[PDB]
Amino acid sequence: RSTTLLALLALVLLYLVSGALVFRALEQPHEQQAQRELGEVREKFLRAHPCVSDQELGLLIKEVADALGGGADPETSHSAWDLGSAFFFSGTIITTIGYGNVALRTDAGRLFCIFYALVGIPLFGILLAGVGDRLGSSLRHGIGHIEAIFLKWHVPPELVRVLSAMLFLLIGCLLFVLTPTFVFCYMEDWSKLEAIYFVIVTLTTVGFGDYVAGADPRQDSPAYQPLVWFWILLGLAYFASVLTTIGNWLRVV
Amino acid sequence: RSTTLLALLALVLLYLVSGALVFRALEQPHEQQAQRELGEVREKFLRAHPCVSDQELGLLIKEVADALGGGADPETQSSHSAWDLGSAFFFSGTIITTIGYGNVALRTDAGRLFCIFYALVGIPLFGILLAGVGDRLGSSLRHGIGHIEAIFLKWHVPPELVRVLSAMLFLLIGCLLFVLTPTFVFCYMEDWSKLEAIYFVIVTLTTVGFGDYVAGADPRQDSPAYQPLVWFWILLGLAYFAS
Amino acid sequence: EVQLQQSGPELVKPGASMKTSCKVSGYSFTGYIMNWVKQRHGKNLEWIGLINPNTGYTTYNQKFKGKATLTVDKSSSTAYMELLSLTSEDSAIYYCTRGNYVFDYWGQGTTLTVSSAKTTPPSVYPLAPNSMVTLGCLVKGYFPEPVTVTWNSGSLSSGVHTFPAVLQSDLYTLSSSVTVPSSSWPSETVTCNVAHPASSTKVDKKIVPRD
Amino acid sequence: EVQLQQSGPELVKPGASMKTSCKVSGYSFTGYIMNWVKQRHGKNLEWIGLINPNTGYTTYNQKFKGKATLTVDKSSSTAYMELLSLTSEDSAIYYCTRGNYVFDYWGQGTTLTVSSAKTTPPSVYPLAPNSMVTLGCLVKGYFPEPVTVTWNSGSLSSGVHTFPAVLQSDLYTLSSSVTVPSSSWPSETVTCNVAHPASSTKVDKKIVPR
Amino acid sequence: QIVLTQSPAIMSASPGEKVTMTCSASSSVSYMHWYQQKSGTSPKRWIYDTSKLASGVPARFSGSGSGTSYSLTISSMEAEDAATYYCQQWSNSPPTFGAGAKLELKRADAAPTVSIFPPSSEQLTSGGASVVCFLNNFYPKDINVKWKIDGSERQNGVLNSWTDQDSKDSTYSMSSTLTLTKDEYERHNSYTCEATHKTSTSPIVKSFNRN
Amino acid sequence: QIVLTQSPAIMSASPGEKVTMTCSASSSVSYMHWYQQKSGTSPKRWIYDTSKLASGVPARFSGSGSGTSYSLTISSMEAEDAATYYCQQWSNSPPTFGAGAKLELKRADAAPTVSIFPPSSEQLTSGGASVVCFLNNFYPKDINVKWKIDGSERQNGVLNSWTDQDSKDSTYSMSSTLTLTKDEYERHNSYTCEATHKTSTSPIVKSFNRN
Ligand SMILES: CCCCCCCCCC
Ligand SMILES: [Ca+2]
Ligand SMILES: [Ca+2]
Ligand SMILES: [Ca+2]
Ligand SMILES: [Tl+]
Ligand SMILES: [Tl+]
Ligand SMILES: [Tl+]
Ligand SMILES: [Tl+]
Ligand SMILES: [Tl+]
Ligand SMILES: [Tl+]
Ligand SMILES: [Tl+]
Repeated sequence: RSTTLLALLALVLLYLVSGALVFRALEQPHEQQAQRELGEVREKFLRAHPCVSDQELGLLIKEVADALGGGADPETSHSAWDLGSAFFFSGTIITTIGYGNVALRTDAGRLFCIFYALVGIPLFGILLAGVGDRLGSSLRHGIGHIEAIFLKWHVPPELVRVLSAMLFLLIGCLLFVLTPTFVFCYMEDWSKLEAIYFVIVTLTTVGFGDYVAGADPRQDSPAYQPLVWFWILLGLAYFASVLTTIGNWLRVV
Repeated sequence: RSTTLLALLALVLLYLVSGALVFRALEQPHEQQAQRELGEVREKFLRAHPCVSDQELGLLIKEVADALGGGADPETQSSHSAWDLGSAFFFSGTIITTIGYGNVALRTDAGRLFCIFYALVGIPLFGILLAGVGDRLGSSLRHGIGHIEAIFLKWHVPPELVRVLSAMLFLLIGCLLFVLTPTFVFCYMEDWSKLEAIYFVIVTLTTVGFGDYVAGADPRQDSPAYQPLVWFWILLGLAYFAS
Repeated sequence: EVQLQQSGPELVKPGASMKTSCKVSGYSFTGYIMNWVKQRHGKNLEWIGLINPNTGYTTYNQKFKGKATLTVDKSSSTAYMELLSLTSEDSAIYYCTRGNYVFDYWGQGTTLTVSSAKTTPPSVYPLAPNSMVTLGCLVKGYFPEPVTVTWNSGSLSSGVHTFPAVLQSDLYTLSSSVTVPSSSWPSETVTCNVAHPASSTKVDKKIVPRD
Repeated sequence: EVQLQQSGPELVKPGASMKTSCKVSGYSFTGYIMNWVKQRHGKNLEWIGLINPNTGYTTYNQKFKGKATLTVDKSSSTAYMELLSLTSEDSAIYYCTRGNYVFDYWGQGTTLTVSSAKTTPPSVYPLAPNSMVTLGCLVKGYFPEPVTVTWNSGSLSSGVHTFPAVLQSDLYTLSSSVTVPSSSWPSETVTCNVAHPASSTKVDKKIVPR
Repeated sequence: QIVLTQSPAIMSASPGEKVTMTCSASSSVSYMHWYQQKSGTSPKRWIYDTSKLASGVPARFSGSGSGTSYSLTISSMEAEDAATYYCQQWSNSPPTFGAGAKLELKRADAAPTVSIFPPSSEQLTSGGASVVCFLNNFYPKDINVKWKIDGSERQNGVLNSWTDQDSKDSTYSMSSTLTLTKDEYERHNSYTCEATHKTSTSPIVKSFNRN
Repeated sequence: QIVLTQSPAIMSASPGEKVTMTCSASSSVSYMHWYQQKSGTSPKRWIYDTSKLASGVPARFSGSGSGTSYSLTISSMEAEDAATYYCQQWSNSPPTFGAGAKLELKRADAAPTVSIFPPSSEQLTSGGASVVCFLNNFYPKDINVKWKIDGSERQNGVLNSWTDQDSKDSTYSMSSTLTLTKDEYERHNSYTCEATHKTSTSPIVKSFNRN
């Protein structure tokens, strides 16, 4: 109904405005922290190095910024367009996650990226649907074994279907939300909260890019980097199935 | 079909590896240059400032980089707000659309925590509205097409081709309204190149949302109605790209 | 003992330019940033700019962009300031001072005077009119500063005020008061002695009671 | 004229530690980075680490992390290096040198000797056997370096080599040769004069024919 | 660019009194520095990085503040503390200064000793006529002078000059000089110099008649 | 941990010859520096930033290179150029050195002047017996010594020592010292010292009989 969709627009609109109010309340007070820290770093340096003018240090910081903006990394191995990192980057496209912690610098890069995505995303969506059905099959099949127990306990077949869905997501959650967060906690030296933040920002395909795990491989733990890719793949499909059915429940409502 | 799933996986895999090869070919040389330039800057500074060890300059650069990475600006020493009501509205939009430009980061644990639940509830809610607008937008377009379709059928073009021609027009006009029109708009408004603008448009409507390009983010612009109004486009454009 | 030794006072025509110096000793010249500061007669201090003696790098106050040129001579650990197209608003004291965040050592300053005026000797006029009595000397129409005023060749030195000079149409004027016991005057002569080194002028003026 | 003046040679027991110094003059100490460099007898140069005399900041070669501590005394514009739990592997020449990209001024170096040996005076033995004749002095079983050898109180200075000392079971040995016209010997006496400052030993040895 | 305001620009303290001067910044800075200047000589770094004391400085001085508001304090005034204090900042280039705060010694009030002086004969013969008034050894420094010719007030052609606080008696003195042409002078007969000081509700007035 | 390779590690040049030594880097490097060291004394900065000459250095020296390959060149060898030259880099911390390239003077070949010496009576009485052989003033430096007791070869208790190239004749010299106990010494009669140098295909041999 057009009448109802206008209502829905207005609702969303309120969900946005309400969001805006909260984020502003929580974040505006710290808008400037990074500037403050940069300035502290400058002033601290000047006090330690009498042979440097503020203005000279200024130029250094501009020049550093330009190079970083071109993809330089502070050195004290780190190439974001080596084969492995470029592979990862391509993944971030077709998944639509788009962390963007590394930007394309060339017009050719951008141009190519357009066609790469138009063709890549739907291609990936297909595989994802496929893995979603196959993963859900495996899960629902395993849960079916536990369902056998409930039905013998004379719990109504309607509730058993519900309990299995709860189990369906709860076990997935455990494997694809909880397990990874604990993993990344230890591996990335993030806090639990940072890790869950990352996980969920990732599996929703929001992909802010303030946190990123698997862009580069880790010596002394080879299985890490692939397992992360494997994880994103499996996790996305699990998340997708949840959204389609919760989307499924919602539209009829 | 288990056979096909495995084939598809291998295909994708090849699509990635092929992507990787290309991006590396197109980007690495530029990156390796930047890395060189950073080092040239260091070595130049050392030669001009004997009171500074290489290792000390190293820490400075790391610390500067971290702050810039947090969105500090090299130019000034310290008015406009990235979390004013309009930009916060925009930011929320970037979540539920799953676009996630991320050119402004949440700094607080509360911000992050809230953001999690805001999205879990917000994205499906938005998906619903999007389906709704998708059907309604296509309906209105299809109705408008019908009147011009009457002309083709009288011109004795087969009804099968008239359906094809209309689809061409259907997408071409949508494309015109949601791809071409915006790109030309942003070209002039953001001082981007045509290629930058299309890049932005598409990165956006695909919901990739890199965040290298963001309309209205520019600090200098006196453009309050601009940034939410662009979201009006984003809404309509997304529902139409869903097709 | 760090020391910044500035060159002497300078007096130049409007339009002309001028160069002044600041020789450092007691530390290594090239290790620290040099600044220059302007202070127009006893007012706010103005940062002119800085130079990094080691790198040659200079920045300037926007106010002084076209006006001032900073240079150094590394070998003689000396800093220079040149001021251009001088106008009367440039007359002031200029300091060199060291620092890149606070100014921790300053030169003794140098006084610049910009003026079309020619060396002119002063007219000295006596000021004659209770136990105490006050007499005076008006010293007007001299250029340039300074003049020296003493009383009875300086044997009369307590009870004396000499007031600051002031500019009146390009020339200086001041007066000096002396207070003495009225038993002393006019029983005893009082003469004010005025010297103007710039014109090699020495003048003595006896204060005589109005007829 | 910039100058880095290091402290003298040092001789210490295995296990002990040792501190050595480098005083600068001709420039401002705190304006430049100080480094230290190891050179084990006449071989590759090894950067040990650096200190920023103004900030106190130090970094080290990973090789030397636990071995070496750099410090400075700003007031006396002097740099110090301390070396810990010394073994014979540490016996070398150590330089202080200035620079943050090239090492433009170096101290004259200091020699560290790690050894259990006690001050011992040398035994001096003559070496006696054509137009020329070669005679010698064997100087053995002394510690520590150096000794000095002259001939006829320096009246014979051409035709003379003193060979490098070498370690023989924890003590030093060298010899000195001198070549003279055979009409001169033994018609005229030849004596080698050996000094070992460390033991206050001064010895003359006449070369007598077999 | 950042503006520093020190207010009041003048203040005064008896010895033993606690003194506080403030420096407010147009926008926030991380550190404030202060200089002490005595007439005749260059400024001295006094306090830097907000609350660090320079070498020579006695403990009775302290500094504090943050963001946009900073202060310099003397726990107990002394005589040698009389000076002008300036604040300055370099958290943003270019560095800038406060306009300075002059700190004078307080003392018992003193009325001006006033004296008026007619033009000398010597001056008159050259066609000029300066009438001079000395207001000597008074406190505090706030004072007003008014000139009257034949009872009618005159403000044009008047020039004033104040001394610094006297270093021994802590008083001030000033001269006021009415400069006229001989013509204007000879047209009138009564000349009066009129001083308004805190020490009396009724002006102090010295006069003379040309004849 | 960038690695610098100077190869060969030894080389020799006649005077007038052009000399070139190279320094290759394990990975790219923006500047190379070179030091000159003469035995007995510390290194001297010789060339820095790849091709800049230090103050003392004569013009016959030059430097060049880029990326991963750098070189030091002498246009025309001279005597005082004999030294060890080291390359070093600081485009990455930590700085590192080449292992150095030793440059000796070439000259006409010279056969060793050989001398053997029997144990002194003085030494024998104390129970030791050192037999000494001098191989003097030869070139080039490659040389081999063999000891024989009663015609049979002995290679235990032998110690060798080489001089640096002589500064005036460019020769080398070495000592070989057979140290025995008096016991072992008195058991045999013929002692021979045998030198193999490239100047002759047939060894040079000096001997003596204990008798
Ligand atoms: C993954 C969440 C967003 C839905 C997939 C992208 C479809 C938008 C049009 C390309
Ligand atoms: Ca990089
Ligand atoms: Ca990589
Ligand atoms: Ca010692
Ligand atoms: Tl953690
Ligand atoms: Tl997305
Ligand atoms: Tl995204
Ligand atoms: Tl994104
Ligand atoms: Tl992003
Ligand atoms: Tl970013
Ligand atoms: Tl444009």
